[PDB]
Amino acid sequence: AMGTWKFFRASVDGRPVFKKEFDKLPDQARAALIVLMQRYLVGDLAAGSIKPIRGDILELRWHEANNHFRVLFFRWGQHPVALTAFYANQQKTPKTKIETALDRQKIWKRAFGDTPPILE
Repeated sequence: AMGTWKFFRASVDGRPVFKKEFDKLPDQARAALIVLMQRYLVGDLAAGSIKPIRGDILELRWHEANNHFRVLFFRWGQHPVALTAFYANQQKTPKTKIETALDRQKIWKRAFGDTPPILE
Protein backbone atom coordinates (compact mmCIF):
# COMPACT_ATOMS: atom_id res chain seq x y z
CA ALA A 1 0.00 0.00 0.00
CA MET A 2 2.97 2.37 0.88
CA GLY A 3 4.73 1.34 -2.44
CA THR A 4 7.88 3.44 -3.15
CA TRP A 5 7.57 5.90 -0.16
CA LYS A 6 10.91 6.71 1.58
CA PHE A 7 11.45 8.37 5.02
CA PHE A 8 14.12 11.01 5.52
CA ARG A 9 17.35 9.93 7.33
CA ALA A 10 20.68 11.90 7.16
CA SER A 11 22.72 8.79 6.14
CA VAL A 12 22.18 5.16 4.91
CA ASP A 13 22.96 4.19 8.57
CA GLY A 14 21.62 7.32 10.41
CA ARG A 15 18.76 8.01 12.93
CA PRO A 16 15.27 7.61 11.38
CA VAL A 17 14.49 11.36 11.67
CA PHE A 18 11.15 11.42 9.80
CA LYS A 19 9.77 8.32 11.64
CA LYS A 20 10.68 9.76 15.15
CA GLU A 21 8.77 12.99 14.19
CA PHE A 22 5.84 11.09 12.63
CA ASP A 23 5.58 8.62 15.59
CA LYS A 24 5.06 11.46 18.14
CA LEU A 25 1.79 12.42 16.36
CA PRO A 26 -1.53 10.98 17.67
CA ASP A 27 -2.70 7.52 16.52
CA GLN A 28 -5.72 8.89 14.60
CA ALA A 29 -3.51 11.42 12.71
CA ARG A 30 -0.73 8.82 11.96
CA ALA A 31 -3.43 6.46 10.52
CA ALA A 32 -5.06 9.31 8.40
CA LEU A 33 -1.64 10.43 7.04
CA ILE A 34 -0.66 6.81 6.06
CA VAL A 35 -3.97 6.60 4.11
CA LEU A 36 -3.15 9.92 2.35
CA MET A 37 0.36 8.66 1.54
CA GLN A 38 -1.14 5.46 0.02
CA ARG A 39 -3.78 7.39 -1.98
CA TYR A 40 -1.08 9.86 -3.23
CA LEU A 41 0.57 6.91 -5.12
CA VAL A 42 -2.85 5.79 -6.63
CA GLY A 43 -3.67 9.38 -7.78
CA ASP A 44 -7.12 9.63 -6.09
CA LEU A 45 -6.62 12.51 -3.53
CA ALA A 46 -9.25 15.33 -3.26
CA ALA A 47 -7.88 18.94 -3.90
CA GLY A 48 -7.70 19.82 -0.12
CA SER A 49 -5.18 16.98 0.46
CA ILE A 50 -2.04 17.96 -1.59
CA LYS A 51 -0.50 21.51 -1.95
CA PRO A 52 2.71 22.64 -3.81
CA ILE A 53 4.87 24.54 -1.25
CA ARG A 54 8.06 25.92 -2.85
CA GLY A 55 10.55 24.43 -5.35
CA ASP A 56 10.22 20.63 -5.37
CA ILE A 57 8.54 20.52 -1.87
CA LEU A 58 4.91 19.25 -1.69
CA GLU A 59 2.59 19.05 1.36
CA LEU A 60 0.09 16.27 2.24
CA ARG A 61 -2.58 17.81 4.53
CA TRP A 62 -5.23 15.96 6.55
CA HIS A 63 -8.35 17.85 5.36
CA GLU A 64 -10.89 16.10 7.73
CA ALA A 65 -8.98 17.54 10.71
CA ASN A 66 -8.75 21.22 9.48
CA ASN A 67 -5.27 20.48 7.89
CA HIS A 68 -3.76 20.36 11.45
CA PHE A 69 -1.55 17.35 10.49
CA ARG A 70 0.88 17.55 7.53
CA VAL A 71 3.79 15.81 5.75
CA LEU A 72 6.27 17.82 3.63
CA PHE A 73 7.98 15.65 0.98
CA PHE A 74 9.55 15.71 -2.50
CA ARG A 75 9.69 13.28 -5.46
CA TRP A 76 13.11 11.58 -5.65
CA GLY A 77 12.58 10.04 -9.08
CA GLN A 78 9.62 7.69 -8.57
CA HIS A 79 10.07 7.63 -4.74
CA PRO A 80 8.23 10.23 -2.66
CA VAL A 81 10.60 10.99 0.29
CA ALA A 82 8.82 12.12 3.52
CA LEU A 83 10.94 14.97 4.97
CA THR A 84 8.97 16.21 8.07
CA ALA A 85 5.64 15.41 9.79
CA PHE A 86 4.00 18.01 12.13
CA TYR A 87 0.92 19.51 13.80
CA ALA A 88 0.11 23.00 12.42
CA ASN A 89 -2.37 25.64 13.77
CA GLN A 90 -2.68 28.16 10.85
CA GLN A 91 -3.49 27.34 7.19
CA LYS A 92 -0.11 28.94 6.20
CA THR A 93 2.52 26.13 6.67
CA PRO A 94 5.21 27.80 8.92
CA LYS A 95 8.55 29.10 7.37
CA THR A 96 10.61 26.95 9.91
CA LYS A 97 9.02 23.70 8.62
CA ILE A 98 9.54 24.64 4.92
CA GLU A 99 13.24 25.51 5.65
CA THR A 100 13.64 22.16 7.50
CA ALA A 101 12.09 20.39 4.45
CA LEU A 102 14.40 22.20 1.93
CA ASP A 103 17.41 21.45 4.20
CA ARG A 104 16.47 17.72 4.50
CA GLN A 105 15.96 17.40 0.68
CA LYS A 106 19.51 18.78 0.15
CA ILE A 107 20.88 16.40 2.85
CA TRP A 108 19.08 13.44 1.27
CA LYS A 109 20.24 14.27 -2.30
CA ARG A 110 23.85 14.71 -1.12
CA ALA A 111 23.92 11.34 0.81
CA PHE A 112 21.91 9.17 -1.70
CA GLY A 113 22.22 10.95 -5.10
CA ASP A 114 20.15 13.62 -6.91
CA THR A 115 18.02 10.81 -8.46
CA PRO A 116 17.64 7.16 -7.42
CA PRO A 117 20.06 4.62 -8.88
CA ILE A 118 18.74 2.95 -12.13
CA LEU A 119 18.75 -0.47 -10.21
CA GLU A 120 17.85 -0.83 -6.47
